[PDB]
Amino acid sequence: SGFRKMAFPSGKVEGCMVQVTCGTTTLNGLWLDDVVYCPRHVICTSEDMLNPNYEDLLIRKSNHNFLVQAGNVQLRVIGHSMQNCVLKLKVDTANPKTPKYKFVRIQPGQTFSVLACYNGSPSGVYQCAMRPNFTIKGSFLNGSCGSVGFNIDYDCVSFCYMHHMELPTGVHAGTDLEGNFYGPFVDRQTAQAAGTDTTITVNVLAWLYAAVINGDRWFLNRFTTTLNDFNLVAMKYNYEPLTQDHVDILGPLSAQTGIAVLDMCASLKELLQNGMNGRTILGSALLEDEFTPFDVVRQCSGVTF
Amino acid sequence: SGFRKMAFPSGKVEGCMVQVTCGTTTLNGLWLDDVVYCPRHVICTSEDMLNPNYEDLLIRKSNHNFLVQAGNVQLRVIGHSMQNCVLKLKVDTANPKTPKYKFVRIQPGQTFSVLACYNGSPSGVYQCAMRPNFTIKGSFLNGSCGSVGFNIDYDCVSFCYMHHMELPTGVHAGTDLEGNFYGPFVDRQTAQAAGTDTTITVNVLAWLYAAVINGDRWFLNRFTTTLNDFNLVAMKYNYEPLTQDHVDILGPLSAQTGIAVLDMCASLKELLQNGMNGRTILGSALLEDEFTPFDVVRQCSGVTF
Ligand SMILES: *CC(=O)N(c1ccc(C(C)(C)C)cc1)[C@@H](C(=O)NC(C)(C)C)c1cccnc1
Ligand SMILES: *CC(=O)N(c1ccc(C(C)(C)C)cc1)[C@@H](C(=O)NC(C)(C)C)c1cccnc1
Repeated sequence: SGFRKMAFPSGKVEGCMVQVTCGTTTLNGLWLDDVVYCPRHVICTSEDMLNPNYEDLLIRKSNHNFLVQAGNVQLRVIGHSMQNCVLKLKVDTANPKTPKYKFVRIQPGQTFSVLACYNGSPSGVYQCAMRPNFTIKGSFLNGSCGSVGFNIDYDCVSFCYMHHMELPTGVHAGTDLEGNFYGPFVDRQTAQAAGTDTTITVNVLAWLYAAVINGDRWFLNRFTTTLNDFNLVAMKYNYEPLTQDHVDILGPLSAQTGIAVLDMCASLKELLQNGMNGRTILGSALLEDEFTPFDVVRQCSGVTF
Repeated sequence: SGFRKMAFPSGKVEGCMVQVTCGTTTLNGLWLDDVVYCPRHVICTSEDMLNPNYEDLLIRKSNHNFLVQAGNVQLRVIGHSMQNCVLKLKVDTANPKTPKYKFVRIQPGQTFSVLACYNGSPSGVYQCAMRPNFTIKGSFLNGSCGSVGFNIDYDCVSFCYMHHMELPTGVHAGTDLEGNFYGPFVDRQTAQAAGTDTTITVNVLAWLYAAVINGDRWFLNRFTTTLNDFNLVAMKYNYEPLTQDHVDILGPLSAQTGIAVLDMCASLKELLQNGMNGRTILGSALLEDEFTPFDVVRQCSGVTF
């Protein structure tokens, strides 16, 4: 029993973290096979910070301007290329610790683990969700860019996030491993505000199922509702709309707890309309929305990797 | 910026997790050098649970009854011994991945990272505190016994916890790596009282400093207090008494933020007496006590390993 915010074991990603230094700027890169991936703003100077011409800065750089360090092993860069907002440094050595991996682009609401890193070295691991407004509420200091987010399915690491920047509000913005920003953000020091984030409804419901599984059941009521009536309530409380897909996704938890999804929707509706009355659910006084249905199952079922 | 419950990178521990099988029951072991550490109750069976005679049960076993698997590779057990509540299987082979390590017995209120494992395979990593009553509020299912908790200091893994059991109460009990239980618990299937818990005051204050460092400052008050006055309040709200030692441990945070320790206590006193009025501190509606002052500094300074 018990329910905690659990990250994937980070070993397979730790062996891929390197340090990338171009001129005065050092950040983290991802070493897979003979390629190092890192944010393109490594080639920026403090001058270009407000609006850099990335094509200009790049074409002028050559292979030896990039210092890549895997632990104490210096890698020799034998090629470089820019793909969207990431740099791909070709190195002379394939990473002997390269795991089975894929690059994926996650949807809002999906969770992943972040291995926060500085100067190529791992600092700690925690779980994040891609917020509906395409930011993440992470823990990133200066030099953390290039840290990555990932999921692990048995032996295969699915890289989904590379960290690039903090917004003025303290939230975090980044790309997939093809360099495409999540959300409308760009890699310059400009005026870019996240936008109103909403609550991931299907996740709150999964966590409510998790609560029931662990014996917290006070919030359960004698009411049901409809998807339409519930969506009216979710919209008033800045909750993502619930779809038939979300309902289908919640089947497994519904069949384990014997609690119909619409019945749990009626519970969540009462919790949104009346608040929590100073009670706690799974040790929290807020409705928690950073567990997917897969997370709840995996944590209540023991899936390993 | 930002602040999350952050675990140490788990890689060094991942290469140490093996599967130990003795007859019917299989659990997780810790393979360091040529020794595999696991809960001695792996030698129990169905009828032995309520009050096993471990000395007697161990006698009925010899080396070949203990199946150790490190991945698909089989380890040959060549010696076996009981140390308090842990079995020590001496094996044919030193773990080539053995990190630099120590065994330590931590103090209540200290934190560590847990690498939750099933069948010798890691499934996730999370941070938690040794409660004042020597339990931990973890996430552990059947077969998770043998999973370990640890801290890392640069390159040395300090193993401090091995998981043994869930109390019917839902919290978790285990031992140091010499097999001595934290708290009054015994490794038998019997009802066992954990005893009154307390909130870890110094950690709450450390987390309030973390909050200030991250821009949540609404709770900072126009008031002060005294150690004895604060402790009268702390004891009413089931908080650990604050000592000068705790004050001194808070010195660096107080120095960084410019807020005297006894002033932050005045802030904490009023949160305790009045609640949060539906405000959140670092995304929480409860006062968090699972961050040590060192945890905060490490996270807000980007310490690396
Ligand atoms: C990479 C990094 O850590 N940055 C960062 C530097 C430079 C940029 C641009 C503007 C694209 C050149 C973006 C990010 C840190 C930083 O220096 N500044 C801001 C606040 C992100 C603009 C940083 C600090 C904290 C968290 N993430 C990133
Ligand atoms: C090892 C394990 O996962 N146990 C467990 C088995 C056997 C024992 C004793 C009674 C000491 C032989 C202790 C723990 C799980 C379990 O089956 N039962 C209890 C309730 C913990 C006693 C278990 C399940 C969940 C979390 N931890 C352990």
